[PDB]
Amino acid sequence: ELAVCDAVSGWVTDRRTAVDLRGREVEVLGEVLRQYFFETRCKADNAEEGGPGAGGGGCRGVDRRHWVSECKAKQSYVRALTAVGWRWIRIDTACVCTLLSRT
Amino acid sequence: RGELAVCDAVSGWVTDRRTAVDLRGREVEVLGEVPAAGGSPLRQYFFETRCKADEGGPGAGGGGCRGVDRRHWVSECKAKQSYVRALTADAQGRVGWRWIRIDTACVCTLLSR
Ligand SMILES: [Cl-]
Repeated sequence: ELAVCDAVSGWVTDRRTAVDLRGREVEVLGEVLRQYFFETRCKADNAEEGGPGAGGGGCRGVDRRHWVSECKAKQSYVRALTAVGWRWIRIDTACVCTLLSRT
Repeated sequence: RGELAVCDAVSGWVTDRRTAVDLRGREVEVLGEVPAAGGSPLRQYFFETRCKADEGGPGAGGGGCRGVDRRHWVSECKAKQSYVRALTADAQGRVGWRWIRIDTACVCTLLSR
């Protein structure tokens, strides 16, 4: 399905650091399986395509007549084996549109 | 200065998720408890973000989104999911780790035009 901010999703296999629930940087263990995270970010601009819905651009479909918008990454907490123990860490889970304005 | 979301969200620690959709589309059972994932035993819970359920205007779950140009676009605020590894079950109680789906955000979808 088509959205207002084009998302790009994947498996993060090399995350070694992350900011935890307290605002601090914690070491992310490389394995436990082997420790992965499912991450979601915004699409980056593409020179053949252009137009809206990308990474730090105006969101597809918003009315430019009344609004100024921006696709930005949204974060959530995932349980992670860190350093040693399970800690909640911030990972990118979506590209959401924000209306910062009132054109 | 006063940033508004296009779709309103509600986040929180879910401690009652008992079912989920796994990575391949199957519905599985999600356990409340995890016996030995760490060095120690622990309670299984998730950090989820889903749409707010609402007359009083748009930007609510199932509704049109805030700030979308209603002239050209049919839209809708819907939960969007990410995969997380979780202790689950399937056969008659055959437990194991599975990548499953959780609500990670409420996003504005563009249905047509
Ligand atoms: Cl959005």
